[PDB]
Amino acid sequence: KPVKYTAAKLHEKGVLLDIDDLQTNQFKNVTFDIIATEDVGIFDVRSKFLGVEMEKVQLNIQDLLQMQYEGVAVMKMFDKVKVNVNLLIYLLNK
Repeated sequence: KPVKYTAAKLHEKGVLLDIDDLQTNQFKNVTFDIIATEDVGIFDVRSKFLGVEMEKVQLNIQDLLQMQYEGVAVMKMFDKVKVNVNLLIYLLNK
């Protein structure tokens, strides 16, 4: 089943840098569900707010590794959600 993380936990870990327009003390109210897809190497990440799904993104491990090799440290995984590439790779793969 999905693995779930709050934005607060990801922020503590360094995976998450910030969420635009959301006060930091409200990060507990955002959760990210990480789901393996049928294609091994593609991950389905869902962004929830107060349990409501707001956005969904598919991430390809080869693309993330390419970013890493090219020195891209951070990325907007969702329109308002900034994440660290290296730590995201580890989160998806640990």
